[PDB]
Amino acid sequence: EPKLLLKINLKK
Amino acid sequence: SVDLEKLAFGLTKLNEDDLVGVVQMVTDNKTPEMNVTNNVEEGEFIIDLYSLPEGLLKSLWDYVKKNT
Repeated sequence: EPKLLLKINLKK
Repeated sequence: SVDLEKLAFGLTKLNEDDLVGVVQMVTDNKTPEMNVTNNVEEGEFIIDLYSLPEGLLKSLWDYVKKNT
């Protein structure tokens, strides 16, 4: 069972 | 009903500011049950669209369509 996880890296 | 995989793909088509706006909308509406990871130290978010309510998913989808 596939799930797309959305990882978002912000400016630090 | 939002197609979650098309939503996830479409979210990567946003520019940096609009994707930050997605992060803003999600963190402003999030509850522990929607399983949003926000590593505050590392400035990173992991969104599990499969744990979001349908109204928020619809808002995200319309947001993607409006900004692409």
